[PDB]
Amino acid sequence: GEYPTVNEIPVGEVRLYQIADGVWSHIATQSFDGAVYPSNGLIVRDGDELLLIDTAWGAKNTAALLAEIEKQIGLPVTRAVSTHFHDDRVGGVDVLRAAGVATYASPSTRRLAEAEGNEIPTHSLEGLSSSGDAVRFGPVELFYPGAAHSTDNLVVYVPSANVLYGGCAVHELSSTSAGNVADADLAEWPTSVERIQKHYPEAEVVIPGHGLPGGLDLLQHTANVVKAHKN
Ligand SMILES: C[C@H](c1ccc[nH]c1=O)c1cccc2c(-c3ccc(CS(C)(=O)=O)c(F)c3)c(C(=O)O)[nH]c12
Ligand SMILES: [Zn+2]
Ligand SMILES: [Zn+2]
Repeated sequence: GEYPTVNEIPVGEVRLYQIADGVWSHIATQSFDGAVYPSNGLIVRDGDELLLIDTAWGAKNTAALLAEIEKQIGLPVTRAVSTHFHDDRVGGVDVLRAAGVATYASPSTRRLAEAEGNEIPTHSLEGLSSSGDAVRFGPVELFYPGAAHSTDNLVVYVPSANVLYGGCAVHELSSTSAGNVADADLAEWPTSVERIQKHYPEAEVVIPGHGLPGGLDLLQHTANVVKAHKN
């Protein structure tokens, strides 16, 4: 019994998984174009409050996420950051905002969500527009590694726990293919992974946007699957 997998989660429920003291991932499943996929997000203790990273991919899933957090953890989710503009990151922002959660994303993510017709986080995160940029946000550091899975993708580091949340710029070890690359920059993705590797060499856990956490090997693995895809 370990990390919850796609066939173990019916669409509509949410699981929480303890990563480190004060750090959990959240896992839910959603259908898209006629197939079912898991996806991850993060929850980080922020004093006596919680910071949420990414929705649970859908309105119902995200309402279930809030209910699961309340049951299991019982501290208020005050703020959320979405790490890029796709529905597995922002779908559910309307639920969060109606629940009083202040929602944030980079201006790039906000513009791309608006243009695509996805739900739009409220507040812009400045200081992240150039590759290599980093800012603090509560108990995490936000890092813009460059264009990869999407042009706006952000990664999240929890310094107290050495947890690197790569989001969809990072793939799980069991992958051989590169996921949904419709909005990817395949020319820049390897360079962006190299920036992550250089910036977070002490990460002890690496969490992908979809699938199982592991160690630092997920970074080079991601560069390899991107190469396999390109060719
Ligand atoms: C919502 C989002 C999306 C919407 C619109 C444009 N673009 C998008 O991405 C989306 C919808 C449906 C599927 C995905 C996968 C994905 C697919 C396959 C695998 C297994 S694998 C690594 O073995 O290929 C995976 F891990 C993730 C990913 C990802 O790659 O982030 N995003 C997905
Ligand atoms: Zn995506
Ligand atoms: Zn994704």
